[PDB]
Formats: sequence, C-alpha cells, structure tokens
Amino acid sequence: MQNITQSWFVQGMIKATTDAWLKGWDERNGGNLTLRLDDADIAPYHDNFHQQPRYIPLSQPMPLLANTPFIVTGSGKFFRNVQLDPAANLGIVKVDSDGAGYHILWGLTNEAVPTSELPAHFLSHCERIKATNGKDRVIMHCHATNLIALTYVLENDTAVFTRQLWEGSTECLVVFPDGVGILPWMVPGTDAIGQATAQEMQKHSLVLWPFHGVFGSGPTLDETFGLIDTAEKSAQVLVKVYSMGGMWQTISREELIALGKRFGVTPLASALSL
Amino acid sequence: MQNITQSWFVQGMIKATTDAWLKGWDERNGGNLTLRLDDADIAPYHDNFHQQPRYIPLSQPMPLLANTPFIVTGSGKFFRNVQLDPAANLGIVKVDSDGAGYHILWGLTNEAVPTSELPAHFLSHCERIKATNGKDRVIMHCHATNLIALTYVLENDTAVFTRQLWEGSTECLVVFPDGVGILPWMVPGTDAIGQATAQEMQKHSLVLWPFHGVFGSGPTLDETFGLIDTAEKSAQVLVKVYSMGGMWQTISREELIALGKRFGVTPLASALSL
Amino acid sequence: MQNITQSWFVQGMIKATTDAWLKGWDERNGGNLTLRLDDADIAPYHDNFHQQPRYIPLSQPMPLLANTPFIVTGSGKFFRNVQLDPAANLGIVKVDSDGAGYHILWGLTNEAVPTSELPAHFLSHCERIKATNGKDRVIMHCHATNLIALTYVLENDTAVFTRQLWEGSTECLVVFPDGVGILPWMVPGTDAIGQATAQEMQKHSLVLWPFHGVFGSGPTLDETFGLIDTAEKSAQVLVKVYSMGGMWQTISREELIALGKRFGVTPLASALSL
Amino acid sequence: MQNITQSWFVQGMIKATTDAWLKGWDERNGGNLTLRLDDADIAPYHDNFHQQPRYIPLSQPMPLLANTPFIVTGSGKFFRNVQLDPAANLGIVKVDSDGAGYHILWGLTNEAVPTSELPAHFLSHCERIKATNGKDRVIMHCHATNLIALTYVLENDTAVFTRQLWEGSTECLVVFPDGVGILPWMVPGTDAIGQATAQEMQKHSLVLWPFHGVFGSGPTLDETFGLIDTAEKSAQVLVKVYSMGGMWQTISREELIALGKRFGVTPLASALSL
Ligand SMILES: [Zn+2]
Ligand SMILES: [Zn+2]
Ligand SMILES: [Zn+2]
Ligand SMILES: [Zn+2]
Ligand SMILES: [Zn+2]
Ligand SMILES: [Zn+2]
Ligand SMILES: [Zn+2]
Ligand SMILES: [Zn+2]
Ligand SMILES: [Zn+2]
Ligand SMILES: [Zn+2]
Ligand SMILES: [Zn+2]
Ligand SMILES: [Zn+2]
Repeated sequence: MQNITQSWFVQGMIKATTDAWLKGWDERNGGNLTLRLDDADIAPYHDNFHQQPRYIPLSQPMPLLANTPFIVTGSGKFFRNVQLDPAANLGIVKVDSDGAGYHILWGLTNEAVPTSELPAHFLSHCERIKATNGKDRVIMHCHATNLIALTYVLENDTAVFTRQLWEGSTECLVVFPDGVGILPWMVPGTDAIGQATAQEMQKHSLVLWPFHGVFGSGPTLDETFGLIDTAEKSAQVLVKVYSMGGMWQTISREELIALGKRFGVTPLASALSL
Repeated sequence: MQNITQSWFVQGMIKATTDAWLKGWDERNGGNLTLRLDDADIAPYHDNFHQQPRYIPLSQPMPLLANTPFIVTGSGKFFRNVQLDPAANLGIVKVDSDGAGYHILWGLTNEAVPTSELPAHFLSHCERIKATNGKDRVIMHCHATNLIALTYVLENDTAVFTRQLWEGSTECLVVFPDGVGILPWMVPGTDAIGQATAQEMQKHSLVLWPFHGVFGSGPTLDETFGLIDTAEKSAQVLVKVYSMGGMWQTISREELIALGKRFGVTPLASALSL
Repeated sequence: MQNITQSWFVQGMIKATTDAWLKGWDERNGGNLTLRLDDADIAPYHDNFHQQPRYIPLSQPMPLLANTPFIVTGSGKFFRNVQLDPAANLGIVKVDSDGAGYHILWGLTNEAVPTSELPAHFLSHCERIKATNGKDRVIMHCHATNLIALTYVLENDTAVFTRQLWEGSTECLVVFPDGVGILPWMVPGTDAIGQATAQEMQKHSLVLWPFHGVFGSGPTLDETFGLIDTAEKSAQVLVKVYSMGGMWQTISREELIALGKRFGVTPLASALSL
Repeated sequence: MQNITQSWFVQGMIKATTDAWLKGWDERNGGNLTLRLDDADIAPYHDNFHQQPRYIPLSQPMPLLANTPFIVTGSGKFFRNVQLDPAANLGIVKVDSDGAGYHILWGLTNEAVPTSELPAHFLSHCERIKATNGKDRVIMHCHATNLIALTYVLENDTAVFTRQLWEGSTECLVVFPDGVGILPWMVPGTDAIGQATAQEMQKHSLVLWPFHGVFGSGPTLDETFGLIDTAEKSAQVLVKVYSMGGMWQTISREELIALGKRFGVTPLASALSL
C-alpha cells in the first residue's frame, strides 16, 4: 500500500511550498497554502486517519464548507521545511457537518495547528467556489518580492495596479483578465482581513496585501502557483523598468483589447479604460 | 533496450527546459522549445510510436518540412514539469509527406497538443534551414527577464538594440554578429506573429517580441540556450548600468570592428555604424 | 549506533550553513555560526570525543559559559563546504569549568580552530542567555546582501533603521519587536567588536555591522536563520523601492502600533515614535 | 583502483565550474579555469594517460612552465556541462621539456582543445609563480555580473576601482590587499591580452577586463573562487548602493588603514591614498 506521503496531494503540497521557498517568496513562516480535496482523494488513505481525533472550532461558522477535506500548511511552519517533514508541516483537515470546526485527520504533529490565516483561506475558498462553480480548489499566499515592492510605489488602486501588471508581461491579461484586487494595509491573521480578502476574491483571482504579499486562487496547485509566478514576473520586469527611469513604450490599450478578443476573455473594464 | 526517455534528445529537452525554468525565464507556460530530428535519431525507438496515431493539421501547409520529425513542448505545459513527466509535457511529431499536418508519434499524453506557438516555431525552422544550409535545428522561446525589461526602455529598432547588447558583454558580437531582430508588439499565438518572426529569422538568429520575450535559433540545444543566455546576460548588465544612471564608458565602434575582424565575422552593418 | 554526523545538531548546522550559502550571504569565509548545546545532546555521542584533547584559551574569561558545549564553524572555513566535510568545517567545543578556555571534542580536523569571531559569538550568547532566561541558543553572522547595501544609505541609527525595516515587510515588527541594534564600523575579529555587539544584544535580537553584515540570535537554528531572512527580505524590498525613487505610501505609525497590540509585543519605543 | 574522475583535482574542477555556473557568471562558453598540478598528483593515474598522444604547440614558448602538468577547461565548452561529462570538457595537459608545447594526457575528447585564453592563463601562472614563490596554483576567469556592470560606471583606474571594492565589503582589503588591476578593453583570445593580464598579475591577484569579466589567482580552487566571489559580492553591494543614488556613509581611509594593520597586510598605496 501507498503511504499518504506519496499521494498526489502531499507530493503537490511539497512541490509548491519548496518551489515558493526557492523563489525567495517565503522567508521564515511567511506564506500559507490550502488545497480543497474530494472525499475520493483521501478515502484510499483512511487508515492514516485513525485517530485520537483533534477537533478545533472555526472562528466563524462556514456551512458552505461542511464535510469538506483540505490539506493545509501549519501555523509557524516554514515552507523550507515541508520537504523535510511533511507530517510536521502539513495537515489534512475536514470541516464538520455544520461548518463549526474541523478535525485534524493526519499531520500537524506535536500539537501543531493550521495556518493563522485560515479565515482568509477558508473564506476565500467559499467565494471562489461560488465564483467559479466549484472549479477553483487552491488558495495560496506568499510574500512575492517584487509585488510587495510595487505596493510602495504604484497607487493602491485595482485599475491602476492591474493595468501596470498587464503591461509588464504580455500573457498577464490572458492569465488574470479579471485583474488584481487590492486591500488597504490591514493587521494580518484576523477575521477582518480574511473577510476583506474574500470579498475581493469574488471579482478577482489575485488579491494584494500592501506591504505584505499576495493571495491567489486557481483550480490546481500548478495553475495557482503559475498565476502568482506570472504576476510576480511582471512585477519583476516593472521594478527593473521603473528603476531605469520608467517606460519609453508599452502595450497600448488597443493592443490589450485585441489580446482579450483573441483569447476569448473579458478584461476588467476599469483597468482597460486607462 | 534503451527507453526513449533516456535518448539524447529527450534528455536534452529536459535539460534545456529545466535550466530555463531555473533561470526564471519560464513562469507558468511562458516558453516553448522545438528541436528538429533526423529519421536516424528516432528510428531506434520506433516501437514507442506504435500507435493509435494522432494527426493534427497545420494552420498553414509547410512543404519544406515534409517528412521531418521534431521533439516539441506542449500547449499549456510548464517548463518546470518537463523533468517530472517528459511524456506528458513533450511530444515527438512528424510532419507528413505534403506538409499539411503532423502525427504525434510519442508523448503529449492525455490529449495534449504541441505549443500554441507552433507557427512561429515551424516557420522559423524553415527560414533558418534556408539561412544556414540546414545547420540550425532548434527554435527556443522564453521570457528572458532583462531582455523583456529593456524592450520598455531601448528604442524598438534592430540597430540600436543590437548595438547596446553588443556593448553590454564583449562576446555578444561574436555569438550574434547578425544582431537581434525586433518586431512591434503583436498578439501572440497567431499565424501573423509566426510569419513576422520567421521573416526576421532570415537575417538574425535572435528575434525580440517586445513586452513578451525572445526567440533564438541554433544548431544544438546548448548553442541555442547559450545564445539566449548570452543576450540575456548582456541585458542583465545593461539593466544594472542603466539603473546606475548609464554608461560613463563602453566598447567603441572601432573596438567592435576589431573584434569582428579577429573572430572572422561580419557584424550587422546598421548596428556597427552607430 | 548513530554517527555524530547524523545528529540533529550536525545536520542542523549543515542545513543552516548550506541555506545561507545558497542565499548569497556567505562568500568565501564570510559568516560564522554557533549553537549552544546541552550535555544531554552530546552525551550519546561521547565515544566520538575520545581524544588527544585539544585545548584553546579564550581571549577573555567567560565564567557564565562554564561547562557549556557548543557546535561552531571554523576559522577560514567556507559555508559552502560544510555539507561536503562537516568534521573539517565544524567543531564541538566545551568551555571548561572556569570559563578560561575550551576543549575541541570533535571536528575541526587538521589543526582547524573555531571562528575568528568567537568573542562576538560567546559574549553575545552570554547576554542573550541573560536577556531571554536561557531560551536563546544560537548566534548567526552572515553577510546579508541587502542589509549591507542599506548601511551605505540609511542613517546608522537604531530607531531609523529599525523603523524602515518594520515598514518594508509587515511581519518584521512581529519577528523583531525589539528592533535592530547598529554599531559604528569597527575592525572585525576583535574583543572590542565582540563586546560592542554583545552590549547591543542586551536589547536587540539583531545587530548590524555597517559595511559588513549582520548578527542574529534565537532559540533554534530555524528561528535564527528565519529572523535574519526576515530582516534581509525587508531590506531587499527596500532596496527595490529606494531604487525606484522611494515610497509613495507605507505602513503608518498607527498601523505599526495596532500590529504590536494584536501580536502582544511591545515595539521598540524610539522606532515607533518616528 | 580510483578512477581519475574521482581524483581531488577533477572533483575540484567540477565543483568550481558548477558553482560558477550557478552564480550566473558563465553563460555559454564565457569562462575558463586552469589548475597547476604536481607530478605526484597525476602519477597515481598514469594508466589513464596511455596514449596516442596529442601534442599542441604554444603560441609563445614558456620555459618557466617546462614539464608542468595542468588541468584545464576546453575551448567552446560550457561550465554548465563539466559535471555531466568531465572528460569532454576538461583536459590534463603537460607542458613539454622546453615549454614549446604540451601533450593532452587525458580528456578533451573528440578533438577538443584547451581554452582560447590559454595565453592569459599560462602567462599569468608564470607571473604568479614568481610573485608568490610558487604558492599560487590557479587562474580563474569568469563573467562576474556586477563587476562587469561596474566597468561601465567606475573610472577604469586601479586605485579608484580598488578603493570602491574595498569600501563595498569590509573583508575586501583583507582578501585582496594588493587591489585590482584593470586593463583597457582589448580584443580577447590574443597573445596581447594575455601579456597585458600577466603584467597586471605581477602586482595584483585580480585583474579586470572592462565590459568582459575578471581574472583571479590563488593557491587553491576554493581560495581563487572565494577571491572572485568576494570582489563580486562587493560589486553587487555597490551596484545596489549606486542604484539607490550613492553612498551617504562608507568605510573611511583611516578605518581601512586600521583594518590593514590588524590583519598584517600592506594595502595598495594608491587606493589607500584616496
Ligand atoms: Zn503573510
Ligand atoms: Zn477510517
Ligand atoms: Zn475588486
Ligand atoms: Zn511567450
Ligand atoms: Zn514502427
Ligand atoms: Zn532584421
Ligand atoms: Zn563577517
Ligand atoms: Zn567520553
Ligand atoms: Zn540598541
Ligand atoms: Zn571571457
Ligand atoms: Zn604512463
Ligand atoms: Zn596594477
């Protein structure tokens, strides 16, 4: 029999967290990742769940996530270490029948608990499930370096920020045609920042936390990591261009419109209008 | 018997795509690579081709590529993943007797198809075969970070851009004496951008897509990767120099002329004249 | 029986030094690391200590460290090489009953000796033991690139430097609420620089050596590495922002105060007052 | 019996070239490395030399290197590939009794030849042998990115350039107290550039080729790589500082003098006088 550590989802969590560590996006415990699973994903491994159950209440009831299993990163845990000890740094949790709390079925050994950003994660999963008819399955947060730097210089406005990111790499509009939501700075690890993030997730797959980092949503680990990597790559280009004194030329509005038409996407109107 | 995955060409595709991933040039699916093979390369592996054939028509007939096999990266596929599952992310294709389409002989599993930039690739192979009497065998596209940044600041002009790249690392003129072609921004994944790229490939081994990336051509995977790496290294130096306020000194015209003479190359006259 | 090289502490020293090498923080011999152990940590491995003893006097008596074992990096040794030959590059030392010197129990083969920055390390351990009621166990020095660059541009003042680092990544105030001490430039490898560093370690977990690097203290290798990585990440963001012409917006004083309250930390008053 | 590929010197060449590749210093074939061996180093492996000899004349007789064996990188070879096929990319050569040429005893398979920069290497070895009473054994050339960028902005003057590098990391004066020689731009791969480099090697362990790269000399692979890594790290810091608008404070002349005194080195007078 297959060890749960060799499962597609444990291996995928290891790959995404390790890749993000190597990118320089996740110093110390700066990042968190949650992946929504099906019962059918974890059923073959149920002898691993065979447990003195651990139950933890949610800060807010989440009835839409009733009975739903997730694999999640732990509070205070380092992305760098996930590859070294998956069961210490990751846990499989299942939200209970009423959405009032969850059991820790596997992992998060030695009294570890899920990420302190669980509200932002679970509330965003809720909104993304509604927004995508259940197709989005991943919420990823990291401290993407160039995106963070840009939050000190670009206006903290969805249209302006989205438009610069679209201009800074051709495929950006195709990968995130709904653009990038941006919050004011907020104290992290709170219900409030969770709820503010989730409200932006209704209309965007990416949300920026100024002076902090980024949240992304997608259907798979690779597509979510790739979404963030695309925005961060554009941010990296922009930081270089702005450091050289700014753009002498760029992708025009008309060109962005043509791009959207070709790829069958409706670009965020506010960003396109600039 | 040798598995096809251990072949020189599958191993080479893995090395080039993995190296480019590690460079930060190929976020998400941002990049594509095609390598022209001989019948003699794939003949020893023909039991791997033993197939429910898949046939796909080309958007434009390419009679010059009749009967020609290639190994290619897939549409929507991540350079990061090639090492993890070569058969999922790569395919061996063979253009048919008339050049009207190709069979997928191996790989591109689960209904995967070749890169969306196949026109730019195949049309460029055609022009490079003519330009080099059949010596060029590789077309590589990636999202080379500093080259991209420079397209927002340097004039989008072959002579000017070539000349700065030559100045930004001594060996540039020796590695690409024909210089760098540069298109206007165009909607990607089209016949039009393919044909525009191929027309520049007649007179240059490197072609820039502003605000997007670079295409390179060469006789081997290493020489093509190395060509791009050289241009991108010069671009990296230039981005640093421009960020520091610009050049106080540089390689002179006379010095570039002397360099060309020593290495027995005829540098692009327009770039040399500046 | 377990080889000492497979011990948690030898493996941890290898991980931290290798990670720091990969970060670009430790060119040549530029860095040093010391970890305070318990007798119980090394007792299971005592057959490895079975030795023609080597004894080296300390430059200054350190009675508070009497009888205390440490694992340490060697003088003139490369962080890059620790993974290749742990016993050549690391040593287990034990401070004697009076604190007048130490024995080299294991490692530092071929007449190697502990780091030339041993005074800064051991004196800082002393002050951190007092400051944290024995909870801090690690002193790490490296040449963190962006922190070094910032010492040429930011005022060399604890309040100003701390405040910018807090602003450059949200979690900074939470990770180092006591802020960052900063010395004037001093000749390294001396008792004087050791004593100056230790005096700052009384009131901060991080101390900057202008035009040189950083010292950090924490309870574990990961928490100490993570502390430095956090400060250096903020420094990296700031270098990008300053290169783009400076901040247009940032985390406010009020926001920093709110952050401190939420995380139950008392931020350094001088930095908070700006 | 030990394969020659497992020898200390083949393994060391692999480590240095691979490390330099990972640094981004050696795109394409941009770099070369030569290590002077003793007869006693290669004697245990002589059954590997058992050969249809290959002999190649030197461009200039080098009687001081008579009978001397070296391990060297090949012309047109990629540092990236050394780890994949050491015998293809490296060769063991022995200069003949008169210094008129050398035999290729091992490696450089498929008619490969030593680096095109052999004059710069061998002539520099000659001068460094004289300068250090035979202690220096390595000449390394690479395309160190930040050092290259600085050659477009700093005055191309030994005193000025040395002084900035000393200021940009404290240990620089200790690692290269003799400073950094700097040539005018010259056509590479020539006897002339070789002889110009060697003349600077009489009085410095580092020599800059503007708009091209750096040459370094030292007693071991690690000390030579570390020398270059130190200068390049300082260059990296300086590029960041200059990009942020320049130094507000720095290491003073008096401080550099104090540093030299403490470490028992005589710093280059011209650089110290600024
Ligand atoms: Zn965060
Ligand atoms: Zn069960
Ligand atoms: Zn919005
Ligand atoms: Zn592309
Ligand atoms: Zn067949
Ligand atoms: Zn052209
Ligand atoms: Zn140091
Ligand atoms: Zn004992
Ligand atoms: Zn203080
Ligand atoms: Zn070179
Ligand atoms: Zn023999
Ligand atoms: Zn000189």
